[PDB]
Amino acid sequence: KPLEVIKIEDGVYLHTSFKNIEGYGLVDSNGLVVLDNNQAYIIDTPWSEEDTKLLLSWATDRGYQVMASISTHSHEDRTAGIKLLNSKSIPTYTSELTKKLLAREGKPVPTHYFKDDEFTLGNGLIELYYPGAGHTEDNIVAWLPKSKILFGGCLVRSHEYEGLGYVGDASISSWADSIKNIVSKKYPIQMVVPGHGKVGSSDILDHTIDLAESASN
Amino acid sequence: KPLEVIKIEDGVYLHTSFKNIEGYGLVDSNGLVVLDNNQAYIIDTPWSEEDTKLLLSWATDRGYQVMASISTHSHEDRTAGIKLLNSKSIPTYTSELTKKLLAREGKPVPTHYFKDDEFTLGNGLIELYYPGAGHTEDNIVAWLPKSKILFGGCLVRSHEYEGLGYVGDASISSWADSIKNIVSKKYPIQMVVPGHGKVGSSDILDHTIDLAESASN
Ligand SMILES: [Ca+2]
Ligand SMILES: [Zn+2]
Ligand SMILES: [Zn+2]
Repeated sequence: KPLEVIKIEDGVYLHTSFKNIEGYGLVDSNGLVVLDNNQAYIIDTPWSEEDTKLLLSWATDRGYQVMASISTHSHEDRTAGIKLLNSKSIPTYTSELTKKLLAREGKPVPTHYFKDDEFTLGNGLIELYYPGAGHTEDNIVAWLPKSKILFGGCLVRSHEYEGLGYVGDASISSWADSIKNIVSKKYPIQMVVPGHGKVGSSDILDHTIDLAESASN
Repeated sequence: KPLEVIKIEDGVYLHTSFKNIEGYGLVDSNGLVVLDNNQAYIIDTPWSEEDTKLLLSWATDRGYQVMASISTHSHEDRTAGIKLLNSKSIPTYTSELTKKLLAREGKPVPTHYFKDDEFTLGNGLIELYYPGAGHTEDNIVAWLPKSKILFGGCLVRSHEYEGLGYVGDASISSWADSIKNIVSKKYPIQMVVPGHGKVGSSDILDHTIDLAESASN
């Protein structure tokens, strides 16, 4: 089931990738395309090279110039399209840690990376922040000042999950602290976009804190 | 986690393998190892070829001889190990339809197949039967009389669930009538094994019928 792209705010589109996993069923994966006039920025690649191809087609069929992607942590559902973007000379970004994690796992690396706990993509359009470990040791979040959207990636859990998801790379006892660090930014959050599941409100943060503290206990 | 095998009756061992990551996390999937003396029959392979190897190694380290496997539908959670067993000259069985389906999606095929709605494996150790399309167009069930244990695969759910999993390759249209047949066999059921989740009892079945209206309505 191929890639779906839908407008969720002015200049912000939710892109959703799917798999049919035999034995489980339908799973989805979210990222964003953020536009700045005709420039397009990808927050997380679709889950596969093929769906990453469809996302670029989506952009070029609309005449958008894809300027860069940013991936929120090293897992395959965040980075599967980095290699294809690299072959198209489209700058790809992760944090330094995510990049070095990919490199260690023998995966394609972004051509660019950022060193501090905060960075910007699109010259202020996208604010990135590392709040601490949770879902992974390297997970970062993206704040969109204009649309008032926090892309939480997998550090956040949508309202239809009651588990933290895959925790083999997780720091469960760190996670709730890391969400509080996001809370401390006092972002005027209108919408939180999780890496999987439905978009919700700032409520998603509290729901994630509950999940983490309960798992940590 | 790697493979888990645990005795659930005399000469029967529930084997559980685990598929990872997703937005969901760990999911289990069950098959059985059935022993007649030192002769072992596998009902459903593990979910990867790596976990299949371990199930075999598990078998061989105990000086059991693996006689055959049977997969209960074409799905990878039922059939992923078929490639491996073939390479060990261990007979692999499915229904004739399941083999053609496997062939049809270009997947490894069993070396053996039965053609009618029923077939028995291992001098009465296992009876197989095709009750109709449900979970998939091709799913079958297996029954053990000595250990009084039913393996239902994904044609049945697990009380710990109220859903059904993927229903696109399915026929909820057919499902309900694909499962008013198993109780009529009048197996003395001590134990019922779904393809996913906790081992249950003969309370496990009826369940699946009302779940198959939920989507048929
Ligand atoms: Ca990237
Ligand atoms: Zn992840
Ligand atoms: Zn199935």
